[PDB]
Amino acid sequence: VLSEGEWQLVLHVWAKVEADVAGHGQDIHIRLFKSHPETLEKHDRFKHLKTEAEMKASEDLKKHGVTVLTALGAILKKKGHHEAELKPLAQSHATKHKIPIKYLEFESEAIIHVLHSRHPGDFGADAQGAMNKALELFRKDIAAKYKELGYQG
Ligand code: HEM
Ligand SMILES: [O-][O-]
Ligand SMILES: [Cl-]
Repeated sequence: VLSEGEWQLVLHVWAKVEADVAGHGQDIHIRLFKSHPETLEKHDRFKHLKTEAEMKASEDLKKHGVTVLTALGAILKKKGHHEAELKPLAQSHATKHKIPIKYLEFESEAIIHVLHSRHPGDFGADAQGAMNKALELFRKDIAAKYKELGYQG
């Protein structure tokens, strides 16, 4: 469980993400695909983006990052009360996209990296710990929904 103060730290840095959702999403995916190359293999339409400049220029990838971060931000703003928002994401990611929970951990690492790179002054130790707890809760709850649907993530 997160305290209310921890949720406030999560939502304080998230407001900074919201000043440029597209750019944060690009940086997150570029970091994810470089750090854990197996993850790019899940994205059929991004595999031909073979250099960083191609990834940054891709409208398709840019729009995808906004879709991802918007869903995550909506979940974070529920402060744990997120079953209704989480279920469709578990449904598609378990049954259509086939994303292991470990890949959600990889994406979480990239999120934390970009947040700290862009906002170090608003992403100190307490805020990092809060975001780690929030993203763990998200992943734990997704993992339970995966199993309820019959998918071992
Ligand atoms: C914070 C974690 C994540 C969130 C919030 C998230 C959210 C979303 C959302 C909202 C969509 C569009 C609707 C849907 O199909 O569900 C989506 C699509 C998708 N996601 Fe995720 N996602 C996450 C992590 C991942 C990871 C780690 C991968 C793969 C390595 C992945 C692969 C996909 C794919 C392949 C699609 C379909 C994209 C398309 O064809 O346009 N996602 N995601
Ligand atoms: O990728 O969601
Ligand atoms: Cl939440």
